[PDB]
Amino acid sequence: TKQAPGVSIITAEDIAKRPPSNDLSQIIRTMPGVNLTGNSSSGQRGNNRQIDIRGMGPENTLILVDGKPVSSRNSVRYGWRGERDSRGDTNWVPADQVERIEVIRGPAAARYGNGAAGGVVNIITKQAGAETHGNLSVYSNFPQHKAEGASERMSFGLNGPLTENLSYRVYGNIAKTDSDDWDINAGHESNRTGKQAGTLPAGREGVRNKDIDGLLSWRLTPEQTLEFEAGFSRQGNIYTGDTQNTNSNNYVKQMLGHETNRMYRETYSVTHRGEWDFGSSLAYLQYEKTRNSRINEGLAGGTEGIFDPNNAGFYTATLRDLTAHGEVNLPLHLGYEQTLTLGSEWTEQKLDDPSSNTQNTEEGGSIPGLAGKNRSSSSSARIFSLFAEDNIELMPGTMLTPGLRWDHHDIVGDNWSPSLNLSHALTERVTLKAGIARAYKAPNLYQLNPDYLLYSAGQGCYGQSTSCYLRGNDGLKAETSVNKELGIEYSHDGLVAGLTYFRNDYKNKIESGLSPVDHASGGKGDYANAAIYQWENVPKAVVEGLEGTLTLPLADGLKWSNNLTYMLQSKNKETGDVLSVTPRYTLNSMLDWQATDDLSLQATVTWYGKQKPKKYDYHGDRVTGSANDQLSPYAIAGLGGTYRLSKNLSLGAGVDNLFDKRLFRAGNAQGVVGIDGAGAATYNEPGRTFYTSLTASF
Ligand SMILES: O=C(N[C@H]1COC(=O)[C@@H](NC(=O)c2cccc(O)c2O)COC(=O)[C@@H](NC(=O)c2cccc(O)c2O)COC1=O)c1cccc(O)c1O
Ligand SMILES: [Fe+3]
Repeated sequence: TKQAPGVSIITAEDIAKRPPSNDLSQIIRTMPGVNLTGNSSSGQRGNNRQIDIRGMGPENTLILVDGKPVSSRNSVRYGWRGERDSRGDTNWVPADQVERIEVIRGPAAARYGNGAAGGVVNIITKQAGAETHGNLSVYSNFPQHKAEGASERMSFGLNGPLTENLSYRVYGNIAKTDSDDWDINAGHESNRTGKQAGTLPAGREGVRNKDIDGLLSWRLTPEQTLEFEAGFSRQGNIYTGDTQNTNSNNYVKQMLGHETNRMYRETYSVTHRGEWDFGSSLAYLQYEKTRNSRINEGLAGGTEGIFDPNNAGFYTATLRDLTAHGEVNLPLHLGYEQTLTLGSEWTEQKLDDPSSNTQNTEEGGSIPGLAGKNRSSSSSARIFSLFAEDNIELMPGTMLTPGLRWDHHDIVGDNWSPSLNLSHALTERVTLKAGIARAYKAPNLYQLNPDYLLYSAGQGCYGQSTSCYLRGNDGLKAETSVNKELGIEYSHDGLVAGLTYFRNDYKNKIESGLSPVDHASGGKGDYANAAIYQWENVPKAVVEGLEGTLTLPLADGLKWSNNLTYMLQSKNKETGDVLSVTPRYTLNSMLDWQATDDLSLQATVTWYGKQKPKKYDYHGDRVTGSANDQLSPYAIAGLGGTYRLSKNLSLGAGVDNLFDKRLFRAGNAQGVVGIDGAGAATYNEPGRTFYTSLTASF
């Protein structure tokens, strides 16, 4: 099946029948347990939603490509409210060159370590065969409303041998998603008066992609395989007015329709793969270098995350990420039949950010231990990791899998992430799964850095209206989560029915602090001697919910599939406010008709449950008026087909959002001075959209 308890596979065939515009988040998000959310509840950068597993937020969703981490979003400033001006890390690999996507949720994911507390998404690429194969894929959509940005996508692939013991695979992608019109939210915006009269919450950012990958596989012996690959990708945006607080100035307007951020992502990887009688061996070296070039933004209050007109022009943040991994796999014949895996991991994150550490102390007064100008640009962390998995068969059908992961973070210290996963054949048709693990989150290099300094004159300060600083804190503990899950699945002759309960107990969630630790000295007028908050560890939080799947073969030619997410609870146990904003539930429903040998037809519906905003503003006080707005449940329906013209040529065509259900970003969730809040109404849902596709392959 494509759905076991805790796990989902998306195949190449699935990608082709529900083609994504551009980014894979579109299809990844239809798996059980998966939402498309921001990281916290501000609604800041709310059209920049990313993959969330079990409401643990997208910082706790680890993206791999062929088992190798993507860290590129770690190059974008992490803001006061736990959001980056980032589109996330699911748009580096082009849809049509993906063989399959693996989603691993909760206790089964903890064994991957740092940032898998929600889960792992592993995007797997198509590889060389015994012969040469290749493809040319093109997709083009056509929105009903011209405001909304159309998408165009062209990707090739080409793989095969060179010698009897040398293989290669290459691909390249060129794609563009046009931005929404600067004015798409006009007449839908929250009430904006005084200085902020005229301001707009923005529609979806556009992006231009250029992806090129080369791989050489070398199997110099029957038992021994050696892979070298390099990756070059480039995303440039099309700016449509997006700003942290939905405030505007003249620089912002100058940049409507222009590239204001570019990400270059370069990966080189060496991978050796061993298979001999004693068992299996795998080790890799990845060097990921990300250049995040964007227009300077301010770091104070309502100037946080708007283009700074006094310091016009681009800066470039640089992320050098180094990953090396070793594992072996030992069949053991013992008093119980089992398979043992032993592994080290080593990672280094260097971050050079020439912008984020430039907030100065002239207004709020100076901060003992923090230089007011020319602070370091530099951050780094090394994690060393050892782990073993023991995959024990107690009696045929049953598996017990205990694993220990230990990590040395060179700042935060030692972490112990133990795990245990049971699966039980009760019947040849019914399987019970239970799992309890403690997953791991190392603080990000922004949270961790005492040189990283934000300021507010009050409006953003917890439990007061006075000026305050927020400061990085190298004293922070790692976030840990005891991810529990209990689940049952019936499977027999493509009849699949399964339901999982999950509870993640969340300890030391890192977040802008609630109490001043200190007070600065000096500065100007009423703002002088500002309060100092740090990034704190929140003692306790909880997420809880249900994952369901049901697959019925109506007839031979015809398959009815459903995936269900239901979010029971999401609670910061300190403040009692929500962690994420998700829909209460999500049901994805596909009907797949194999109408002919050659013609396949697809109907889909997605139902989103109610969405409620945060109860408390940045002060910790209760929000009022349009800050309380909720989004009603709504559904999006679609038809598509694929008509195979030959072994060499297939055509696709369809319609997303048949009944043109549309939603509009009204702004951020809470009121500020002159900008009423928009509650849960923080993103744009696109309208009816026709799409066509063509795939030629040998
Ligand atoms: O969303 C926030 N602002 C809005 C709304 O804020 C306002 O409209 C005013 N604002 C306050 O009255 C305020 C009264 C008491 C305390 C304030 O902080 C006020 O801002 C004026 O500030 C501004 O116009 C700008 N602002 C600064 O230049 C600033 C410079 C340095 C330091 C600042 O604090 C600044 O605001 C932009 O502010 C905005 O657009 C916002 C969020 C998070 C934290 C904030 O502080 C925000 O203000
Ligand atoms: Fe302010």
